[PDB]
Amino acid sequence: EFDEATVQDVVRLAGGHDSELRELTQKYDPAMISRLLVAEILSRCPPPSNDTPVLVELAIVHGSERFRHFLRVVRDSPIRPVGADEGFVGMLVEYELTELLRELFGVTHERPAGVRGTKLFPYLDEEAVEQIGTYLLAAQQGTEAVLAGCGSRKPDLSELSSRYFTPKFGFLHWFTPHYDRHFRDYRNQQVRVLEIGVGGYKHPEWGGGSLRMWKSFFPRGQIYGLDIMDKSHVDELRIRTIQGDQNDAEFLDRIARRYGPFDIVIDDGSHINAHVRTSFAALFPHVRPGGLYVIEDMWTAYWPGFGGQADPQECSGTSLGLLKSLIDAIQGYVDRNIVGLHVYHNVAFVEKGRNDEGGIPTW
Amino acid sequence: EFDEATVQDVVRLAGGHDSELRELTQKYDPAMISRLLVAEILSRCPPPSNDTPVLVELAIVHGSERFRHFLRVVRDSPIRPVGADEGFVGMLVEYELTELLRELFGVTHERPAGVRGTKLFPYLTDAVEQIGTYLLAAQQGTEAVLAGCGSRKPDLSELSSRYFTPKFGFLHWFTPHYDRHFRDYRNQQVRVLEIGVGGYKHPEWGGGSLRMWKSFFPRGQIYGLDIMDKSHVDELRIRTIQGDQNDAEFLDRIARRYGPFDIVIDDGSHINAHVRTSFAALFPHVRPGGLYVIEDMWTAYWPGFGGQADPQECSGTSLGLLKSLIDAIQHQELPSDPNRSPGYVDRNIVGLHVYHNVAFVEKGRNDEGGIPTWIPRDFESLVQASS
Amino acid sequence: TEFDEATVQDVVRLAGGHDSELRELTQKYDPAMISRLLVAEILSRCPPPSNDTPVLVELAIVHGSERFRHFLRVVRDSPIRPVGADEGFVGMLVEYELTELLRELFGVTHERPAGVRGTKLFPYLTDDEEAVEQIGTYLLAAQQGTEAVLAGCGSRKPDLSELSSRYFTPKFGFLHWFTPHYDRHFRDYRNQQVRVLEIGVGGYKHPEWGGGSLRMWKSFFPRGQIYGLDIMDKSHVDELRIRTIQGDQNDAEFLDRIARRYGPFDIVIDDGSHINAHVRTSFAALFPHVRPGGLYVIEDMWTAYWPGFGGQADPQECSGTSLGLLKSLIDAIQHQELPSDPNRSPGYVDRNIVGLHVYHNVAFVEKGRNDEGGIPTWIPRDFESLVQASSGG
Amino acid sequence: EFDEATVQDVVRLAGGHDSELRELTQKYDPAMISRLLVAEILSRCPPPSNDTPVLVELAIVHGSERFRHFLRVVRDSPIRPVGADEGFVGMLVEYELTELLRELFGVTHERPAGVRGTKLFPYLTDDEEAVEQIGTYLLAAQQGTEAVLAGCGSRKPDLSELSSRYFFTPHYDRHFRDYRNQQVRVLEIGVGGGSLRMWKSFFPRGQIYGLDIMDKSHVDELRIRTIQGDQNDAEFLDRIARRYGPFDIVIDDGSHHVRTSFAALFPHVRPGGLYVIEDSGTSLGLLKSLIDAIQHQELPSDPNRSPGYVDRNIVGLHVYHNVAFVEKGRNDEGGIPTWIPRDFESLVQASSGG
Ligand SMILES: Nc1ncnc2c1ncn2[C@@H]1O[C@H](CSCC[C@H](N)C(=O)O)[C@@H](O)[C@H]1O
Ligand SMILES: Nc1ncnc2c1ncn2[C@@H]1O[C@H](CSCC[C@H](N)C(=O)O)[C@@H](O)[C@H]1O
Ligand SMILES: Nc1ncnc2c1ncn2[C@@H]1O[C@H](CSCC[C@H](N)C(=O)O)[C@@H](O)[C@H]1O
Ligand SMILES: [Mg+2]
Ligand SMILES: [Mg+2]
Ligand SMILES: [Mg+2]
Repeated sequence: EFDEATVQDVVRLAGGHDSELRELTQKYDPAMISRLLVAEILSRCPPPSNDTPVLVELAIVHGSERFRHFLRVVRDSPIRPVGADEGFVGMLVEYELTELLRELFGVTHERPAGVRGTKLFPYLDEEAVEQIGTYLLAAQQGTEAVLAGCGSRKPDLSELSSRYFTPKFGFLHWFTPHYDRHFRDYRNQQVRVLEIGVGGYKHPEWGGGSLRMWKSFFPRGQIYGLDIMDKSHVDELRIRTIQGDQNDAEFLDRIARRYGPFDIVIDDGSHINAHVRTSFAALFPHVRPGGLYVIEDMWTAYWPGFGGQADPQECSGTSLGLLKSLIDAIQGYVDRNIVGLHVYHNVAFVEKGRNDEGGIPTW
Repeated sequence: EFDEATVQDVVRLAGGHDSELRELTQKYDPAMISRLLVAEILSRCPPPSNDTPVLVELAIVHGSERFRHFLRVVRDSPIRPVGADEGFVGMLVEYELTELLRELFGVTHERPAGVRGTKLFPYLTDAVEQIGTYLLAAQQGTEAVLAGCGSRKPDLSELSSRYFTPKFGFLHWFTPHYDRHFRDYRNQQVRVLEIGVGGYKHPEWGGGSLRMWKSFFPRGQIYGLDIMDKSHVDELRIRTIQGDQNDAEFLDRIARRYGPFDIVIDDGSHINAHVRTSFAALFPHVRPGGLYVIEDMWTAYWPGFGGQADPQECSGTSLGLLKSLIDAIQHQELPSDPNRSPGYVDRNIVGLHVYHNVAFVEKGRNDEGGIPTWIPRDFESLVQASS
Repeated sequence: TEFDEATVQDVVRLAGGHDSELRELTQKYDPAMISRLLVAEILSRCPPPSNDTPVLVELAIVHGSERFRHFLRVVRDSPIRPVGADEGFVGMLVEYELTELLRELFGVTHERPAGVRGTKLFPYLTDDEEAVEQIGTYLLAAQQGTEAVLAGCGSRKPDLSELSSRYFTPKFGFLHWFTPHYDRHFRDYRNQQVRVLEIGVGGYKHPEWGGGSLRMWKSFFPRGQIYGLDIMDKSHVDELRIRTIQGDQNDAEFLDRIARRYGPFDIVIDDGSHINAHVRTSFAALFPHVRPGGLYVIEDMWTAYWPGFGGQADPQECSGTSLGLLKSLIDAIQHQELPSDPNRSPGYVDRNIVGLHVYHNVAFVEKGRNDEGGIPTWIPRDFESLVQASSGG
Repeated sequence: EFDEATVQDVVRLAGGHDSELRELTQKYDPAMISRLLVAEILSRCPPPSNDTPVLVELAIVHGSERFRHFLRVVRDSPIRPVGADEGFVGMLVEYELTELLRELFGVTHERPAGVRGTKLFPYLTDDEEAVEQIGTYLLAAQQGTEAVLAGCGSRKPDLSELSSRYFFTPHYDRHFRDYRNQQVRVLEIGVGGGSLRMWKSFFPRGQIYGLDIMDKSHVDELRIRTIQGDQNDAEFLDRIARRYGPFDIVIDDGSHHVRTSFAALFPHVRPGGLYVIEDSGTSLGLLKSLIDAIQHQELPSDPNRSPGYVDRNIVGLHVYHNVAFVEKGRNDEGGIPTWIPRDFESLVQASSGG
């Protein structure tokens, strides 16, 4: 329900100083921004762990206005807003709108206190005693889950991998600690991230796990997912899917001009060797200086059914032949703009930037 | 179970270089060390999220020996060892003994790969229906076990929920302050004393915060003091001690036995006199560069805890102590006096951090020197001297 | 001089954005003027050179078809300054895209070990008989000169203690040992477009001395604006990102005026008169103008023990001292734990302090919403009752 | 001057808790330890900036013992021990012996205060004659103390500054800095011994080894041992690696062989360590093959072929301009399972649910 350009503008202004936050809250309706922040919060919350269901009241305040959201918190259900009559309110959490903007989407130092207000058992007589023993722990656990969603603490990619049912870590692959190392320093930037391959293939429901992972990892980011199949059902706040073929260089240049430039591009697509090579040539020019191009699953370089060759020395048309040529380049556009190559099992990271430093007179 | 002196020695040696790791494995029976590491791993694992129970085989290798442990992993149950046949084995995880020691108890950089070997569905003969049933569960179960085989910093706020301790989420909001002050100690072989194990007179309750410090400090030894017997809490790297925090003689005995402490935390009776007695007796047993923490100063204002409703009538309160520490930090700035001489606390405090219901005191040599004589002692004279 | 304050701040704001903001910037402003602004910043940012032999480092700032060339004369004991192309031996050519230099100096960015610039050693050296002797003469000087210039072209965190000895301030080394505390408390703000107000510019009555600490904060906060308040005139200290203000720190109405004009502040430092009344007046007047999550800093609380600054020799008679203030802030932090009273109303400070850090001669006060809630009435208010209510039988 | 085995033991013990620090100081003469710590300090000190020559007295206390060292600190001159009457004492710095051990060689958090005592102008008496010196020795005593206290800790240095001081580096910093609190063993092949001093400075708890064909025993100092021999003799390389290793880091300068030293020395890099190749067509070929080594578990199964040592032991490769970093570790994650299809269309069908 939120305009993408608007969300991007809110995130841009949130990263600013007091004048930008003020500009933000005058440019847009506060009620609308509050709804946007709650939608963000609900996606950021970890899974609840309390057995007894509780409500956490989230009050967002701007000037004279008070926007109240009653959140149902119980294990095995995602946190959702419900009516005030639908359960026991264990906690009231109050935020100033601009403070919540800073905590969610700002460029901020860590703030261990003073970001909000809290009032325990806010509407609590007869049962006064009995109510404590039933909801005390559940309210502690419910509140912790909501407050976790109200900030920008760095999550654990390996855990997100299990949570969003993506195979980046835990069975087939062990990519996430490499992703963490290469990606974590970008987290306060308003990144644009493009992943080739949303997941689920031709099945009408599956896919998007890795997109949800990047959204969670990059609190200020916009995530784009390209897939040959329609993935419109995956789209949500800060996640856009695009339908098209990674093997169409012209089309890639087109979407890169509309949505770029990209801080990060990830290839987890078809895994056809020619596709990997086409996508790189087409998209590497659209990676920002200081940005990254990632290729997953180079294993197909050894398999003819993906356009590979079993003989590792026959690498001329494979993803590994590309990586090998990137080594030559480091020591054409690509040649002039690569400063680093990181290779791990089934994943490689390419660092973009002018390869122009340390020049000497050849004589 | 496992002898405390031995556990501490293992951790000491595991923090060294190759020669220390070799000394370790030659000094102790490899089989015993493996059981120790598995006990540690069991407490270290996060709660699993897989609905279908799986086994993760952990194989620990040393020389020609191979120690096999089968861990049952399922949501809502603690991870536990079982026999080989007591489930479907979704993953084989293999460690060299010395590598697992480094990963659990070592002083080590982050290692994103190469610390172990993995074999998915290790005993599956090619198997179809088994994929549908177990792939996701194997992935999630392995993820939980592997988290327990490393030293990744946990979230104290989350641990508070998990271990049922009031440090964060309802009554209190301490954990982010603890994180800031404590996280830089995590690669040290810390000794942590908390006064107040929890549960009071209840026969089973308590120890949540001790379990929390154990998780946070992968190389630490945790001690918990309580007036009530808390022997049921004791586990690897956690010892409870029965005694009275208001008994200075006893505190000194246990400090000599188990100290010196890098960290002391008072979360005890919250009687103002007790807080002051414990601080005076235990502050000398805090290491230089260490911390003394006082929780729940709220009782300063409450007579039923020895406090006073008037914040100015603070001479016997925990806040009165904290206020006096400010003067202690500044003590070298007092005008010259041949009669007066600085006390132990004066000479040994270099920082005070006060937050709502929690305060951190930095132990260290307070000997920077006061403002020299030649700097004028009135405003006007200072202005004319600096021009 | 040429660089309007609102312009500098706008440049810094846009530099912190993504590609669309960097493009917006270079379209909003003349690329040549921006390039001049960046060079002015770079000259202030460079460390002292160590090379004995003077070299030229050519900094070329490229934007589209335009190439803005600056020849920087670099030598030990002299401030790096622009000279003519022919006024030395060019040891190194350093080349930046305009938008890339903007990101590096004023942006919010991850560490980039490579790929931010191009360099060419001895760019104009002709293959001659003199060339061999010229390489012997200039090789070391070229690398040392380049190091000094490259350090000024980035936002790498400086050592605070080093900046103390460089700009001649007593924050560390002899009288005081403040810098490691300042580093601990200030380093997490370095990404932000901070506004920092320091009361007490330095130099006192002397018409030349002072500004040392202000230059220290400018260097430490790459994206910041620094304000210095002093009763005396300090107009000579003013430079890019540093403004001085003339006035009394003990005049509350004036403080509220300047805070409304230049605030709100992420950080306020009191290093002024050290008069006990002045510290108290300033805190009450300026604390409301510290941003939530910001810091109020008090230096030199040693004068609290001395009548000549309105202090008292007896530490117990602290009602009017800076130490008395710090003591009361502990109660302010704890105020929600007070027994309820209909007539008592929590004050502004009560509601807005969330932390206090006290070190020898320096204290840091954390501004934020103090509204965690006090211990509920239904928690027993005596130890024996607590034991009973917590033992479940 | 100081026995190598002893230095390593001191460093090992200093990295422990209280019981190790006490064991250290009861195992060795405190006077000797003090002299070792001073030697270390002098090598860690940055170049002084003060024009006026001043003395900094470093006093090291252990029980009844008090070891007093007067250090002349002047611009354009290295800091050295002198007598008390060889200048003006502008500052007395005092450390507990165990505290100095921790600060220099310990595994410790950053401690912004309370690690020492300091007394400015510790011997200046009277008032009328004192004013004269205060004006001339104030600025110098601040700059002189700064330089000494800088050498008294384990703060990370700037490799770029070190590279000029001892007559590219940002990549070294990236990959090396996480090792700094470990008692590392670093071997550099190809040795003036400027770069060995750089690594000594960068790794405060480290032992550095430099191999060269020339005799470079004049480069040897605390925590730096040079080794003479042939780097093309693979047996020799294996021999010295067993003797002095295993190595957390090996640095191989290929410009002045690389395949030979890599094959011989890679097995002696610790798991989780680094093999570094600086600079040339034979170097590049090796780097490219290391990609296949990383990916070796993805090869189609072959009974006649079995993975080599390198295949099983490389887990990462980082290539930059003129330098590459190879990560040693167990490469045993498992290849893609047989039951995953080996052509695109079959893969699409098998993971589309219907
Ligand atoms: N030629 C092509 N162009 C674009 N997408 C393609 C393609 N061929 C296959 N794909 C898509 O690439 C996806 C590979 S699976 C991606 C997995 C996902 N990144 C995750 O981690 O969960 C499939 O969904 C498939 O539909
Ligand atoms: N005089 C005394 N000496 C030691 N412990 C005491 C004491 N009086 C009370 N206690 C103990 O202090 C504890 C307070 S509750 C401690 C809670 C625990 N730290 C947690 O965070 O979960 C109770 O277990 C009580 O038995
Ligand atoms: N009432 C008042 N209001 C504002 N400034 C005052 C003042 N009384 C004194 N000052 C100024 O405060 C300064 C104290 S010295 C400041 C030192 C400087 N902050 C540094 O660290 O380098 C003097 O320059 C003096 O002119
Ligand atoms: Mg993949
Ligand atoms: Mg408590
Ligand atoms: Mg001062």
